[PDB]
Amino acid sequence: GPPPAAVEAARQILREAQQ
Amino acid sequence: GPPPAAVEAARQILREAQQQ
Amino acid sequence: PPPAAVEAARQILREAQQQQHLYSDED
Amino acid sequence: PVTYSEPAFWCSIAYYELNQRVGETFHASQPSLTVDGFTDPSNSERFCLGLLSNVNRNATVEMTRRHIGRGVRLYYIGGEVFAECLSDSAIFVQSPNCNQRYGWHPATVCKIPPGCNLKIFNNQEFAALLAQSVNQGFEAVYQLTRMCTIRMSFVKGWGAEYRRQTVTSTPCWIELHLNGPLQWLDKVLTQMGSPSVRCSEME
Amino acid sequence: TYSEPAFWCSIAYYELNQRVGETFHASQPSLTVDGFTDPSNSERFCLGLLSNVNRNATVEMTRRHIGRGVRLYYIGGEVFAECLSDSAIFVQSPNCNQRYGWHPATVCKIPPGCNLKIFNNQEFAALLAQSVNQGFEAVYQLTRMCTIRMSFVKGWGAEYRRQTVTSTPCWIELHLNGPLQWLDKVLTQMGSPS
Amino acid sequence: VTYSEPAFWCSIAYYELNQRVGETFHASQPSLTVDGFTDPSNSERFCLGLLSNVNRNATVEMTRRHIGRGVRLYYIGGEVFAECLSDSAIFVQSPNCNQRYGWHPATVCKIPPGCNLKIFNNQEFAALLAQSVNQGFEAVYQLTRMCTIRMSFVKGWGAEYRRQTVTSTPCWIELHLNGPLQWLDKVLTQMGS
Repeated sequence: GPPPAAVEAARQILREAQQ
Repeated sequence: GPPPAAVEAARQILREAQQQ
Repeated sequence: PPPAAVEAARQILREAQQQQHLYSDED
Repeated sequence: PVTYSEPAFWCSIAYYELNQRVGETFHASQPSLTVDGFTDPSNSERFCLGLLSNVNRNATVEMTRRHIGRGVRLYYIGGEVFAECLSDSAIFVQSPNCNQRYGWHPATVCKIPPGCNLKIFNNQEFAALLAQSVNQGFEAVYQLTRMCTIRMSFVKGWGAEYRRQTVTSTPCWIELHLNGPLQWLDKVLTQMGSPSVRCSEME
Repeated sequence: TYSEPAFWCSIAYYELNQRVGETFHASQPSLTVDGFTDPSNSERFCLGLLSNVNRNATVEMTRRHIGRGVRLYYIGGEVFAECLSDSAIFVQSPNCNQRYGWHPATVCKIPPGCNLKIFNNQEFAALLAQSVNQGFEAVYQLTRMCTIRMSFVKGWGAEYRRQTVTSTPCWIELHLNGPLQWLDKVLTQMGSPS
Repeated sequence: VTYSEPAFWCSIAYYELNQRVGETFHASQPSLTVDGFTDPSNSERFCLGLLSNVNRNATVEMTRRHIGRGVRLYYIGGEVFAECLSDSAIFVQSPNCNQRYGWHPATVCKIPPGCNLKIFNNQEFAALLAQSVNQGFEAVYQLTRMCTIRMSFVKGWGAEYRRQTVTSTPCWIELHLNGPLQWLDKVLTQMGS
């Protein structure tokens, strides 16, 4: 599957872009 | 033209150059 | 050789030696 | 852990004539800037293309450069980037982020007529695509580099039914890099591993 | 809005048709462009450190002869070039050419130890004011007056086998920022293409 | 003529094939990495993955995907080192390194993943500079070549490879060592001829 660290990094960026 | 502001801008530059 | 060039190179040699013996160099 | 710091410049802009880079790269610090066809070398909010030299330049490029005039205003507000055509001639924008947004072919070139404006980039949409691309693998994330670049031609269109079929056939064009998005991409791409097949040193 | 240019000129170096190295920006009235190697003097543009993996034997030989090079200096509204090199330099300055009644493309030799006034700001400003009355194109073409090109060692034009500056092995292109900003103040007021 | 200490210990220019790509990077800290990623704003990282070149070919595109963690370059105690952090090798042409070990000056040395190499020693350059003074203007003038180091990612070049010159490699960098260059200027300006 995908690398969980990359998923988490992308998740934090999506949060930052929402803020 | 030329537009009045272009003539004015060039006039000020010529004065600045002459003082220099 | 031109003496000003020998003197420049002499000071550079000194500086290069100092670089190999900084006070913080433990090894 | 790698350190990250906020970009001092939200974008960089490189100018080209045909296939040739012309002039130094411009770096924008304030939220709004103009790229125009005039000649001030010293305004940090104006990238003035008229002073840039190209001893090799042909007649079509010279003629086209006289029409840039007031050019394009580029501005970054609330996570979005806009381009407003101040020139009396249209500008033509290839924004992969717009093309994704509207379901257009990735190479689509969108005209901005004089007086009009286009949202050329939305940060949230980019971040959403970045997260979706992780699940598709290294190559899908690596390809997002292209999303962080927008190319714009002054005066002349290219693509589709235009005679010019590639940006390097247009006489006067700019390439914008969006630094915020590039840094976000770096944070993800550095966690995506390597390509699946290795690369020989000899081939 | 305008602010005084922090740098009076910028200089780009070329070998034949290829840009070589970064653009140099000058902030003090005098600078030298030389063939030596200091990367870190704000008043010397040292061409001898610049690399070009594509350079040919003619360029390598020319670079050996740049030497002390050219001193370029800006005093009292005028710009001067002095040949410090033991080989000549060759200057194409349309502002200088117009002053002497020469063809705009004239390339003037400056032999070792000689100098030439390559620009006069008052002549440019007078031409700019005259050009406004002649229309947009006349003002736009004045961008060419703000660029001066110079070759080391090898001439070009007229009698020479080399007919363009891009055929010379080592040359520089100077932009004069003060004249460019003056030109902007007028060009931006001349009126839009419609 | 007066001198001031270089603000940057090196500058680095990237190339694809025979063409410069992107702006020159200037290193302001002792260690930096040149890598295949995309941060524009770290003064210790020259990220080549963000640099554009429309119409680059498939071989350059492929090589760029394998730069990865790239090379760590660092300067300490008068010496410069290169460490291959990439999962692909890097190939270094440093005349200072080649002379120290007795190899031909144009030798290209492979640094495999995880390995390092001392690519420059300032003292050996200073000794060679002082020796060259006694040999004449030309001997000193040629030492500019010692102050530049070329390195390719992924693809070898030179006598051992089909690729003959560095300009046939898809991704390479050229380092200028500013301290040595200024030292050379202090001597060369006094040599005459």
